[PDB]
Amino acid sequence: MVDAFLGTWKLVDSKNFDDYMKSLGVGFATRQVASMTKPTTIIEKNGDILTLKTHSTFKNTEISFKLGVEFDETTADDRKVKSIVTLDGGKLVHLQKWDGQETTLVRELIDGKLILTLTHGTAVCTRTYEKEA
Ligand SMILES: CCCCCCCC/C=C\CCCCCCCC(=O)O
Repeated sequence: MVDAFLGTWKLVDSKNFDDYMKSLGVGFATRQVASMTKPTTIIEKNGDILTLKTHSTFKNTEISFKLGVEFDETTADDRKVKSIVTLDGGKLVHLQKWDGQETTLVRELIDGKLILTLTHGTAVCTRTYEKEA
């Protein structure tokens, strides 16, 4: 189930993240810095409680959740959202809802890489992470 996602991952490719940030209303100065930032994502579990840390030189976040159980979240860009993370088609699917808006953060493993697809509005961003050697 979730075990192949666990570990420490580093960003190695980003496509359309600016589109995604712009769609969310992120200001230009934050987008500028974010476009040059390479986060480390750490995914850990304790039982069915997962913890997902995103660390960087700019912003840091951490969430803990039970798979399939809604949780409150405050995102890196300061949105207060209602979230749920599940496993779907082998993908770790994180849905955020706020003010009637939806975004998904979908993680999948392809050839050992973790591919994070971020969708909001029409914007679709694909970011690739590799396991810390
Ligand atoms: C915590 C570091 C996140 C990446 C740099 C800061 C981005 C700030 C602006 C928009 C946040 C959008 C929602 C979170 C995107 C996470 C991307 C990722 O995990 O690679």
